[PDB]
Amino acid sequence: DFTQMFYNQNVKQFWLPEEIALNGDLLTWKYLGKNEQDTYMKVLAGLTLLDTEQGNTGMPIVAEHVDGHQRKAVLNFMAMMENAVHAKSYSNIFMTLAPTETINEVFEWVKQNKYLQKKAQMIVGLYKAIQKDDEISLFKAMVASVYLESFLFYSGFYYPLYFYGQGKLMQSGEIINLILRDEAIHGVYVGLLAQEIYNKQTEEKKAELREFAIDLLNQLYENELEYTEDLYDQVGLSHDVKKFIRYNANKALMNLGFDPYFEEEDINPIVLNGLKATVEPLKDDDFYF
Amino acid sequence: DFTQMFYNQNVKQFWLPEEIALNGDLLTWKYLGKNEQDTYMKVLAGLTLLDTEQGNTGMPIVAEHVDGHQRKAVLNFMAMMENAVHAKSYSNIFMTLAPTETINEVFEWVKQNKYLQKKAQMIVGLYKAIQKDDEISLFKAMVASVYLESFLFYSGFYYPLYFYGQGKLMQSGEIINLILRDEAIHGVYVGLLAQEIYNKQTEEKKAELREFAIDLLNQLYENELEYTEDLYDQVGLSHDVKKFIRYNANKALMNLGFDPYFEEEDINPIVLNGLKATVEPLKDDDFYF
Amino acid sequence: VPKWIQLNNEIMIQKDGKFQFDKDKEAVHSYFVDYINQNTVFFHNLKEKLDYLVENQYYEEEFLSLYSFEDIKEVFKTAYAKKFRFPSFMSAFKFYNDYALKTNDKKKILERYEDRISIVALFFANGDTEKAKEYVNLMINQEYQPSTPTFLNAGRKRRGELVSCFLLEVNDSLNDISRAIDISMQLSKLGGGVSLNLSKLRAKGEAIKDVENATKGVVGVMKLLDNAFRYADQMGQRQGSGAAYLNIFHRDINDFLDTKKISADEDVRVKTLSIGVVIPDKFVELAREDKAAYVFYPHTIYKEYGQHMDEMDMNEMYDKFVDNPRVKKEKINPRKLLEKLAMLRSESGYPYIMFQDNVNKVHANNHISKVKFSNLCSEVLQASQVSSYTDYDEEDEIGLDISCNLGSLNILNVMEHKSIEKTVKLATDSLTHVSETTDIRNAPAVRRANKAMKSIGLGAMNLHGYLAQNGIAYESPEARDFANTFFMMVNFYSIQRSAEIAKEKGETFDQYEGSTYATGEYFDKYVSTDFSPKYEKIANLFEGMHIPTTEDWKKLKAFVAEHGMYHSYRLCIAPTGSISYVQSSTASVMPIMERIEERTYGNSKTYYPMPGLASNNWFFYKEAYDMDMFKVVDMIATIQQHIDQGISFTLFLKDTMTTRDLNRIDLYAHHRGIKTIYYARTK
Amino acid sequence: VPKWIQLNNEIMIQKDGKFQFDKDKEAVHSYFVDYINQNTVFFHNLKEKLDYLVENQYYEEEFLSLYSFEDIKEVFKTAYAKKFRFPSFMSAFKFYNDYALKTNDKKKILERYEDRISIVALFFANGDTEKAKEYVNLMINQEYQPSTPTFLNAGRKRRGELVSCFLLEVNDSLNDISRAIDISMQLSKLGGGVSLNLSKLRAKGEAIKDVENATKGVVGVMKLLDNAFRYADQMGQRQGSGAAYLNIFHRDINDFLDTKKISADEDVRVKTLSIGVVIPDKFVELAREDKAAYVFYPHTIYKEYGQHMDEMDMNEMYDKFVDNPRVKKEKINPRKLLEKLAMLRSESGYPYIMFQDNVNKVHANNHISKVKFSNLCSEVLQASQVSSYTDYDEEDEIGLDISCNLGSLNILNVMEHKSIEKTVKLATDSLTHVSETTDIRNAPAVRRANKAMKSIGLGAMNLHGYLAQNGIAYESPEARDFANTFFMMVNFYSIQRSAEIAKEKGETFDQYEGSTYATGEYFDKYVSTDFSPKYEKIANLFEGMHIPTTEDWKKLKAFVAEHGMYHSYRLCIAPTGSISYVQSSTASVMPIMERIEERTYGNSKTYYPMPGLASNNWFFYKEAYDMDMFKVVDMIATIQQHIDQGISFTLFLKDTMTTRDLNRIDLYAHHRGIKTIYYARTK
Ligand SMILES: Nc1ncnc2c1ncn2[C@@H]1O[C@H](COP(=O)(O)OP(=O)(O)OP(=O)(O)O)[C@@H](O)[C@H]1O
Ligand SMILES: Nc1ncnc2c1ncn2[C@@H]1O[C@H](COP(=O)(O)OP(=O)(O)OP(=O)(O)O)[C@@H](O)[C@H]1O
Ligand SMILES: Cc1cn([C@H]2C[C@H](O)[C@@H](COP(=O)(O)OP(=O)(O)OP(=O)(O)O)O2)c(=O)[nH]c1=O
Ligand SMILES: [Mg+2]
Ligand SMILES: [Mg+2]
Ligand SMILES: [Mn+2]
Ligand SMILES: [Mn+2]
Ligand SMILES: [Mn+2]
Ligand SMILES: [Mn+2]
Repeated sequence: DFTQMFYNQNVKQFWLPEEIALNGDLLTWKYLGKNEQDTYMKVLAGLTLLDTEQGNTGMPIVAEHVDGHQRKAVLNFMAMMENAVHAKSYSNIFMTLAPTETINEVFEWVKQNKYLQKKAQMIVGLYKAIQKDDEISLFKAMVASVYLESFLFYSGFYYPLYFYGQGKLMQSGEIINLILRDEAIHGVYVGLLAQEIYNKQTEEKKAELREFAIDLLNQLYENELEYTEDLYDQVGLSHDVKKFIRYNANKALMNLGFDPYFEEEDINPIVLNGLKATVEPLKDDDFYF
Repeated sequence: DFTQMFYNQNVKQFWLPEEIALNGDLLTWKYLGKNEQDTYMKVLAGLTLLDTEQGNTGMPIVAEHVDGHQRKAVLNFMAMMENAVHAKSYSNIFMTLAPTETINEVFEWVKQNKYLQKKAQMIVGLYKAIQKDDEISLFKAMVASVYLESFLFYSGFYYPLYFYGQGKLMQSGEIINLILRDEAIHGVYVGLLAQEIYNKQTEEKKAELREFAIDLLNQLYENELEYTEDLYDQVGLSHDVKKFIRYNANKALMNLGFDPYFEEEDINPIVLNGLKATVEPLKDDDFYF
Repeated sequence: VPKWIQLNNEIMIQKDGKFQFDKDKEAVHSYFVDYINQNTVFFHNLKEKLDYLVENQYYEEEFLSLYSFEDIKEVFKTAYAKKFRFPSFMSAFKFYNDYALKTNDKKKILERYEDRISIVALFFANGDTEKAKEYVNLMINQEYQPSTPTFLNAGRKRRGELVSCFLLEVNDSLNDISRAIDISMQLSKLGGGVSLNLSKLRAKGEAIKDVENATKGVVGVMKLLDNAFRYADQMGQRQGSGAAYLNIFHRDINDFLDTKKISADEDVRVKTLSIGVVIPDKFVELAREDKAAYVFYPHTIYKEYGQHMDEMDMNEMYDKFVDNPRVKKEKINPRKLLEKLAMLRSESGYPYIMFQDNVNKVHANNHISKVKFSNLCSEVLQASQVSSYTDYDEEDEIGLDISCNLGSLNILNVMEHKSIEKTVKLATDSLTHVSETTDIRNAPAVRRANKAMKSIGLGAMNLHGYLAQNGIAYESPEARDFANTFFMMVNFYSIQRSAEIAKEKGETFDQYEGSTYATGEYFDKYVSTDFSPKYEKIANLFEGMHIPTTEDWKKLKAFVAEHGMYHSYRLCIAPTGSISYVQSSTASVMPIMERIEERTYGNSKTYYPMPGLASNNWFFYKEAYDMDMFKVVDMIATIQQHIDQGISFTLFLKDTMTTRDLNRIDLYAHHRGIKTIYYARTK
Repeated sequence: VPKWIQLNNEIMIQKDGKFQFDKDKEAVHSYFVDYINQNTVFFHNLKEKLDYLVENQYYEEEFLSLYSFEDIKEVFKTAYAKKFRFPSFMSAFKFYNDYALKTNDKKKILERYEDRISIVALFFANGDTEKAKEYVNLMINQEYQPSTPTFLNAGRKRRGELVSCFLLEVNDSLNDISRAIDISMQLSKLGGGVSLNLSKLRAKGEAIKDVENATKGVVGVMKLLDNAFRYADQMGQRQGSGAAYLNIFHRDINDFLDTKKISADEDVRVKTLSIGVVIPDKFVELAREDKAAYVFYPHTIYKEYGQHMDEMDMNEMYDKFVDNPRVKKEKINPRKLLEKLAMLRSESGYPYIMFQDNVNKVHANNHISKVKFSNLCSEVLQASQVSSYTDYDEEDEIGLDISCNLGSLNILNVMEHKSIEKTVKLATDSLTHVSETTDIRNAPAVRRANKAMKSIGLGAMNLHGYLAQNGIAYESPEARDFANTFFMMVNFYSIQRSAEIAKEKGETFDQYEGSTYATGEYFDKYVSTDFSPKYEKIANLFEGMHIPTTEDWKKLKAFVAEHGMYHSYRLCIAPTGSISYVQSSTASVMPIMERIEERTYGNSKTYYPMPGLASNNWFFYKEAYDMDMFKVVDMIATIQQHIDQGISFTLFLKDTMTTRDLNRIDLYAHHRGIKTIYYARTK
């Protein structure tokens, strides 16, 4: 009942980072403190890693196991967006704002950062555990994918949105909003596929799947807290970002058909402001008048 | 040396089925004989069936085994074009020209056809034989992929190009020309990835891979001749189609860095109408002797 | 944003649900109160102005020296006594941006409208002060408008030629091809649009000195011509414009057409070379009967018969060519070729279509030559003889290359002044003067044909404007009745003026005795059919003007028999691109494309309503795309029956209609006697 | 695969670790006993053969009519008495595929090697049976080889022109540009390579009659010439080859060079027109001193001084150009321009480099004109006067456009026969005959220069073959000593033959009196310096031949002063690409590119070993890429000191070396007196 409308929405949202000129951010970037620039680079690098794996691994593997040519076409399109559009856009931003050495250093930093490695290990592990014709392993990977789309990106998205909302780094911010617009529909779509599998189960099995989903969310959440503190303490925003990730965790649960898990909190209003011609043959009667 | 350049060329060639209005083809379609309509339907179904294998298996399997983030992104983009753009385009052409019952029957016929099946299963067999961390099996699959993209499609493309060059079925011919333009670049790109593997091999292993490629080409070519007579004798075109197959076989070989196998031949004009040294500064005292 | 531009953009702002058309008038005032008067160079007297313009190499001394200063001052005073005011902002803007004389630094205005008109009148009169005043009254009443070359360059020392339509015949030789390239470059240097006939050139795969498969065909010649036209681009001011015409029975016709396909390669496509196709009646008959046609190799026909393929009548020669084994030919489907023409016209508006037999069944000078091709605007249709340009230190055989003289009557202004006769005769005299004063030293056949044929093109414009301001729909039978009567009177007075000039000078055009004017055949339909208006409204429109009857046409026929005719050709309806703005007129006899047109100049937007557009005549100003193309064809044929040359006839198509509709319009144009089809503009 | 193909491929199959060179000989036998003798057309006697070739429009009957049939029979018998055998398969293959006369359908062979040589000799002798026999003995011994046009086309009815290269001067005008395009097409139709000097054309952004920034520069003319050469491509057999030469001080020099950049846009890139750069000593001096140079606008210089920029000495007028405010110029970095030249030559082998001062410091005809550009092979260096092609109906001022006839001495065969004098004199006579019978009716300046200058080009081939077959390293000082002595002998006997022809005809070349030949300056270095071999081995090589001394040169100088010289230019060393195969000779005086070359013909592959290659002389046949380019420059300068025109000097570079190495080689060539540099071929 939904794939065709998601197909149409995904293809109509198609974009490339080159559509957005980035040289306009040069001055507002220059004006940020060293702490702010550091957090910003690292935040986008963490996002780049997530999209790299979502494009290389997550979306293609889910596409492989989901039945139906139209469902596969949507998932293939989403996969392309992840690595050919989203992951690449971050390099466009980096290449504009930062010198090569700072770019090299931040990519080295992703490799050695323990929270980023842990979250990649956990998410990719679940993708690679999918067994052919085994719907339960597929469900588990789809939960992981929804958590990546609708929860994990948001510790990263906070900062570009926070600046956009203050009228700073607005070209980079425009790119990020386009990425976010895509991930929102990706999270909903994968959520609907996960619910399909969940709804086939016995009540006992469903109870176990909810346990899996909640245990996984809590494990990812605890790691994300440490990641958030590590990045945002130097810019004074860790508590604010934490509220934002809890907000989005609830959205991820809802995408999976589950009740919200965290209590509602006031999000920084700045971040909320951050959001040929047709051819006929000639008849013999066309030669007479 | 080449992936970013191909990335650029691929994304700038992006298109959607909806861009070409198909209904005006009915004007010309109604004036074709039964044999012409039959051949066109059968050719179209042949292309559709082969392209589906490439979208569901060929491109995604190569993307899975190739190392490199940028290569995986380009390959993902190509897989997207197969599944999201090409497949919808073929379906659109069919739905415009034939009623539902006729489409189902043509696909039943072509699905049972000996020559279409022989080539489809030969290609799919090589994709299924790729082994993790074995570059030889990957190379063999890449050869199969290049043969599909740059050679096997062309016994089929001939007919729409033949009409397109005569002013008939111009809307669907425009679509086919866009598809063909994508398959050409797909073939060239996968060809470069195969040459990379080939160049890492010993001289004995190279000779062995050359023998594999020529042997495979021979098997496919002999089946193409039979496929060609089966479809095109009823419309009197087989001689010229055979010249077009050999010409495209030579292009496929050149994509794989191999010499042409067949002598140069001229192609049907209607179908044709359808179709750094190191810079070192002068240091002075180089002007004195 | 300047004040006049705001006042012009205020037109689209609707008050009481109506466009503020009158605001445009205010804009003009602003455009003159804020800009034109501030940047216009003023002198203490006209003597100082003329001395400054002559000394600073703005004007020519020769044409001003023919008058005393008192006569020049009287002509200027006559021009300024009208107190002419541009009714729309775009008229004044186009004149003062395109035609008004500016200083070398292009920051000051040396010429007003009255100054330019007076200078052009003094150039026209060639020493006659009364004739100069008559020309000034003609142009300041805006009854007649000299073409952009004549209007812009008359009386100016730093100028191009006054003729910008040139037709060249290219003979089948390397010497002739190189000479054609050279002449095209020289004429583009002069600022003229050059049309070349490539039908005599042998096709691809023909023999050169009895070696087979050697010729590159007409496509290589088109590449050479395209490079020549790109190189010669009016000293880097305008893009070099050229046209190539090929007969549809030439074998290269597909490759010719393939030069305009988007899918064509870089070594096939020509970008600055317009293409036109000449379609004899034989091709239309073959397509109609669905018989497969043959495209012939021109050199084999020339070897077999001693004449070029385009030099003989294909209607009587096609069967002999097909049955001749020594004539090489290729099988084609004429209906497929027609569909290809329609598809190409849908994609790019090319090629121009010339219906050879439609042109030549009413051509008065078939004895000199049959009309084999048209110009860059597809309205010049004249006899041409190919030239034999031999090797060096060898005498060339100079033929006739067409170059007609353009000038347009403003139908609204002419008819409201009840001065069809006077305007036509004065325009004919001015065109004769400009043709006589044209001397091109690098185009021998063009110069020879200008001296011999003395051919001029007198066009008309503001037909749709006049009809809409008089409550007449362009597609109505009343509009066609008016066009019939008006253009029959134009033809009558043009023939009368040509015969009067022949009697005065004692000379006719070369080979006039063989023309249908001399034999009286041309006047047949005029001495038997009465062209008086059949509708009372049109007759009331023509009130106050004598409409020539059959007896008047018989008297004119006798006068032409006794005295001859000075001009081989007199009337041709050019597109009239930018002069229609200055004259506040609709372009040519074409229907208007838009009621209000939006243009972008610099970084500013501007709005030009069609002349006389208001709420009352909004419906009568129907857009061309909304019109039935069959009725537009009917009107153009009605006009064409009184025009000796062709009419620039652009088709106006919607994106919904297919190539079948385009082919149907083309075939109805062929059936109705349309000589040329210019463009297929898709909305 | 053919039997001879297998035998030729058997060379590379090593036996006992050595190449099977003798197998090559077997191949030729097979190639004759299986293909040539079966595909040849035999007649009952020579009379039937000559009659069949005459009536079937294979041979011109005029040159054969000057001899009685007995004399022609005697000439053919003299040709066949030598029993000439091709020592390699590729020699016979190249002759019978490129030069032997075949039937109209090219299914049979009508001309043997002896038949072709006899026909060429009979054409050369012009009715002299003894002279025809002398030419037969000269060519069958392979001492002298007429150029590919002369050898292939002599005495043929369907022939082209016997002149290989043509050099055109293009004046700065549209008429001159169009005439240059026409003449280029005409000469490419005749089969000759055309070189055009574009240094007189004004640069981009110059004024065409007071309207500024109007010219397209030399790039637009380059595009026009490229399209002209594409169109005129020898009837589609050989791609039309053209050369454009521009002075390095032209403002367009960068854009010129940008025509050959691999990243150039299609509107700038030119692909069928070779480019050459003329570098005066001033540019090298500026680059050496690292002082920023100035490129100039030619039209401003012409307006200020009345002469073209390339018409006068830049070494003395550069400072005046720079200090003149009325001359327009642009700042450039001469070292950056040199690096751009080196990079372009590394990427594509272009431009040709012409060191203007090196050419003109020893140029004998500076009074007529300085050498401002070279030919398509960058070895013709002659005085040229630009032509003033005026408007139609106006007389044109015809200048001098360079054109010379090529002919190469086979050094190995000439020295083996100890016949430097006889071969040089007979070759000079043959080239004089080729010049005399050349009459081009579409290139007036070329015709006038051929009639007046009487310039010929006598080249040499098999220098490296002779040196390697005699155990002399090409880079050794002994090889340079041999080249010095041999080419001094060639120059001496060429001057002697030119003076003897002038004496026997009573006429010299036009403006000879102002030349250095008339004043005796040319002989200065020959009357003070002895060019006898300094090494005993070279002297032994020259045994049996009278090496001219300073006394012989003084006598020759007196003889020239008394009688004059018939030829303005006599010696030019062409590349001699494909005719070197037939003569079993290494190409020109260049070192061999490879010892055994693998060439693909049809679907087969063939291996051609260098002539005389064997085990004992394997390392004497050193490949050019492995050689020091400085010592090759030394050899070419040693030869050039005795050659009045230039030498086609190809640089042979390794991929490892940088553009700095290429620039160093170019600067050493300029320092050593190298006139022109042909190609930068990278391995
Ligand atoms: N619509 C217009 N078309 C042409 N020229 C105009 C126009 N409006 C103003 N001008 C120019 O500006 C001048 C001022 O005209 P304005 O409307 O102020 O009154 P006027 O009585 O015509 O003035 P003047 O004393 O200049 O004749 C005119 O003489 C004319 O040169
Ligand atoms: N290398 C070659 N070059 C030129 N012609 C050759 C060559 N080899 C063979 N031929 C031609 O083919 C013929 C074959 O004869 P071949 O050379 O085998 O010796 P033959 O029959 O003893 O006679 P002869 O050598 O005296 O001509 C030769 O007479 C000659 O015309
Ligand atoms: C006509 C024309 C000339 N040129 C350039 C090329 C010629 O070398 C140069 C000279 O053209 P000319 O033919 O000499 O033009 P001209 O004689 O009318 O102008 P002038 O009196 O200044 O000589 O102008 C163009 O670049 N494009 C053109 O369209
Ligand atoms: Mg001819
Ligand atoms: Mg000039
Ligand atoms: Mn993403
Ligand atoms: Mn996503
Ligand atoms: Mn596809
Ligand atoms: Mn593909």
